[PDB]
Amino acid sequence: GKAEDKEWLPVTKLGRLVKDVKIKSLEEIYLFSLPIKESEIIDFFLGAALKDEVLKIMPVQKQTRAAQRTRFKAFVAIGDYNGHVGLGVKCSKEVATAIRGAIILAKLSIVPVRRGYWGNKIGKPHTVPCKVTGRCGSVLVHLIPAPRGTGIVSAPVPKKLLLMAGIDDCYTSAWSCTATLGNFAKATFDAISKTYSYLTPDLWKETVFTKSPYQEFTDHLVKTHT
Amino acid sequence: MQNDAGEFVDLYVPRKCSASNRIIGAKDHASIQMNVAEVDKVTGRFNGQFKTYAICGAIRRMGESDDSILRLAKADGIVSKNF
Amino acid sequence: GALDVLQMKEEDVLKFLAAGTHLGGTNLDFQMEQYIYKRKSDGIYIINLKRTWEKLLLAARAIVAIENPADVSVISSRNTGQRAVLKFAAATGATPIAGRFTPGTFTNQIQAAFREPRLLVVTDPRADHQPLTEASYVNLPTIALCNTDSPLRYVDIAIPCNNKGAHSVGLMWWMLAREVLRMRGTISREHPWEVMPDLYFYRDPEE
Amino acid sequence: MGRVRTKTVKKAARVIIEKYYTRLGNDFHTNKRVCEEIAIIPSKKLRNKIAGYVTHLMKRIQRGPVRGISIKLQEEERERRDNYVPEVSALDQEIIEVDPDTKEMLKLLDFGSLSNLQVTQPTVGM
Amino acid sequence: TKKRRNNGRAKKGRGHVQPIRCTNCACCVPKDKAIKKFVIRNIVEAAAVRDISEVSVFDAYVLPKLYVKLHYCVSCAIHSKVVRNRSREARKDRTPPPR
Amino acid sequence: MRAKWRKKRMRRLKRKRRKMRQRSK
Amino acid sequence: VRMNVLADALKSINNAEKRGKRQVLIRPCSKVIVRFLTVMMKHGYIGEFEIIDDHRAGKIVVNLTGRLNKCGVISPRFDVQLKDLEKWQNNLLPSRQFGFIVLTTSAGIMDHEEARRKHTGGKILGFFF
RNA sequence: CGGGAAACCAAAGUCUUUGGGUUCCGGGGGGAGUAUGGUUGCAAAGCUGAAACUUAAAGGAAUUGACGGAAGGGCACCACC
Repeated sequence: GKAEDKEWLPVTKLGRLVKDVKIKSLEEIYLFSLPIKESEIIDFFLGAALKDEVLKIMPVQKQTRAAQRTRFKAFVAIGDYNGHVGLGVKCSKEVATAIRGAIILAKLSIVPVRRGYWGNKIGKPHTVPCKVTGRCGSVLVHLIPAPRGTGIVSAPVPKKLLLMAGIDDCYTSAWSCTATLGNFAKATFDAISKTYSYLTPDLWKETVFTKSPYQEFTDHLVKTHT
Repeated sequence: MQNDAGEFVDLYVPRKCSASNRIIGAKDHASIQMNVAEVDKVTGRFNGQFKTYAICGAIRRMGESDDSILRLAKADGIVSKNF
Repeated sequence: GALDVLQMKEEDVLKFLAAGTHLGGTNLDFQMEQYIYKRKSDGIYIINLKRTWEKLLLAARAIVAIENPADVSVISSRNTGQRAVLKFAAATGATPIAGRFTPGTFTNQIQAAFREPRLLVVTDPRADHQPLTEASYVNLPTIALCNTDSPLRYVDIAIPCNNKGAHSVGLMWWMLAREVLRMRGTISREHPWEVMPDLYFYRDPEE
Repeated sequence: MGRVRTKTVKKAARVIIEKYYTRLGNDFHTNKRVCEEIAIIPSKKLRNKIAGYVTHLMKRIQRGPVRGISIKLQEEERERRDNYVPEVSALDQEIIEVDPDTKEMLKLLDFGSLSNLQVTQPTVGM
Repeated sequence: TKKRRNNGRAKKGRGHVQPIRCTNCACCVPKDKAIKKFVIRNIVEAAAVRDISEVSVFDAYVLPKLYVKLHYCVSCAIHSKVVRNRSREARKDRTPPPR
Repeated sequence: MRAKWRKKRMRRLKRKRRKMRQRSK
Repeated sequence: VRMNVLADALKSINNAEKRGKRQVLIRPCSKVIVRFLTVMMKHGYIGEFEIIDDHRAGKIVVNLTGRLNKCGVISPRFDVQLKDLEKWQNNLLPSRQFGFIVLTTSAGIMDHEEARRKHTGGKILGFFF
């Protein structure tokens, strides 16, 4: 049918505020490090700019008295090519439900990505800010800054996540069992995620505090709301 | 982060732990922001003014946040440098 | 604080001495040691009574700093605190929970009991361990009443006291309700209060 | 043999007692008539089983509380153990003794002057 | 993989410990691997005591105890039901059974 | 105990081969 | 046995920084340790420090500010020439924008950026970032 | 604490943010601790020690089943008294 409103009504304090008042970006949700549990919050802020990618579909099974019982597991990545990326996984009895479930978890997992410069500071930033790494299982992944216009030097799996994150130039390295695509994807997303929590000399000045959104809008949640 | 024209280029600037001087990440759901009331000096009553602190999740789970909040409240005037 | 209008009076010190609040256990955890006066000749620790009043005023200054009183949540799963948390939540408009806490009340968004508070107060860290460990998923600050052998693992204000049972638990909740009502402006800092401490105590022999 | 009652019987009996406690009693043949007019029950054989467990529950409720059931008559006397008791007209009075190390702790806090004192044993009790 | 932290033996801070011979089968095993049982009982059973007290020559006598100490290997202790196998977390409990 | 018996089997074969060759010259 | 004192001093600071402690005690003291600490302090990575006399080599107490990611030692004191210094800072540093190698030279103990202004080579001691 | 494939380990930690000193020693599974030379011993034997040829896996930790002349509860005249 026709796409009218009221397909969503909030079930959390953050959802009640995002639908109504001047919460103006995801960055003021990240600043207070709040959990996101309604998928419609990220469609409100990023929306149709997000593009979607199925990395692998994988069968898994358990033994029973009668037969082997099979489920399908889908790996999905999502991003806007300008500083946001997410990864998600679900396992179901049918492939179409596994993909549809994986997209919701890939939206709830989105993080902010930091970018910087290899050389002199001309224009806008285009590479990782410093040498970083991430782990999952035995797999280790490592990212290194590069001069302007090299592109990404990597295997296929890490290249697709770095492209969706909006990084132009990068040198990369890996170790142990990369043939397991799930641990290779999570080790890459762990390295990308750490870029905004590495203490660097431009972040050394003293922090200035403000009230949180639940404190600024403390009466809006009471006077006409439940 | 600034470029050679002097303009800023970060998405946002993240907060740091008041006890420890380390960055609090976007998914650190064990972290907190504490808020504490000031009182007037003639009658011990709330005037609507307040002070705030932020604590890292790693310092909370090792049990050090109670002593950290106390040191911060003695460094500010609230506990008045005697005990 | 230093101020005379916030100083501990003789009549409060006699009420502490009368209820056993200053008497700890036979054991001490290394995080509680700064709250202790001495160990007796019989193996029992003495809690320092001036340390309690500073930490209780710091807790009241956190509770007053919340602009909607229903955003504060109050808990006791042991019986000795159940009458006390019900009276505390009547005197000032917090949300009480008494008896069994259901796992997932703070994190299962769909659940019939689901709630999302701004401050959490608990009667005993070892007994009330579910809402303490569950607060670590949702950015929720914590206040607790601690004995000499209490494990400090998620509490941000610990108040030194005997929390074993009887008159000592009820007195602490009554005195916390008195000072939050005083410094918010609802009762006098000099005239005695109309609510007797004995209203908060648990089940002395009735007849 | 087996005479255990299934959850369809046990839940319907509790919901009847919560709403209609003032109509009910110890006579099975009167309870059997009440349960037929306050509820729609598809079978005569199910109606007899529900009125049977209702008759068992009334004889329990006459002795004390049943954890799944609540009534005004039992809540208002709980509310009378709540509020204040008839036990005493004043608190247990603050005239209590002090040990020498608590006397020293109070001396450093600028207080005392209202308590008697005595010493403990010569060596730690075994 | 290793099943027990103590290797199933009491030996720590030592090289060699002397053997003993079992009370059922005379197998040879270390004094600190062997499963212990010290039994104290009456010479006369709880059924028989009344029949032997009434034929006694004395106006007061108390029937004596019998003392025996027993040693088993793992195979005899399991087969004679002196010990049972246990759950992976229950194996850690060192407290003896209740009375 | 198959490895200990394969070790014993090799020792008796080597004792035969020893005595056979050292007789020749 | 204790074959090198500068490696103890930096490993002791590095373990204290990771536990979140506000002070650390270094023992034994040395002329090399006091000159290395001074280079970190001048660039803003540690607070001020105090030396205790005991008639047996002495001790140092240092104040920590939470900014330091790592400090470390290269054990053989390899020689470096100005043409080869690029290879060492490509190996050891996290970015071209921050962090320092520390060298000993006949003009003194110094920062690898100062050795280029003074046109001098030397031996490697360690690094920080 | 932190580490690891995990079982587990206050060391088996302070490691891609990789350098305290120093000795012995491993390189897919077999043929093989074999043949041949040397050497020590009364003898049994110890020490040192190959190649031709052959092969797609051999192996470690853990999960769900099935199975036991393993243990503990309970049941059935298509089981027994």
